[PDB]
Amino acid sequence: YKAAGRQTSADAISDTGVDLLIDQEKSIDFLVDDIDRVQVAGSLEAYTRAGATAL
Amino acid sequence: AFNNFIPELWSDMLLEEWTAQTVFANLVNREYEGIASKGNVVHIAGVVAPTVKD
Repeated sequence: YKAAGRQTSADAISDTGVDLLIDQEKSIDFLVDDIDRVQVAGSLEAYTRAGATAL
Repeated sequence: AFNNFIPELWSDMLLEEWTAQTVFANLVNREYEGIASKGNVVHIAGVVAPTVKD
């Protein structure tokens, strides 16, 4: 304020910004064959849990 | 006289295609169906009978 004589004038304010882009879209997609579902030793629902764990 | 009011009719029942009588599935052994609810091979074992001694 002292170097300015004793003058003051008002500045314009401004902003910065960043974009959160929601640009990721990812998928799981697999077949459970009915012949395999019948012929295997037990439940295949562990593959639905594996798909969820992968995402 | 009635050129327009005598109906032609359609049977509501389809006539079956004849094919041939199936017999073999009743004539062969079916006991291995129970164990075979899973897997892709059934192993069937037979007895070798013990021999008779004098």
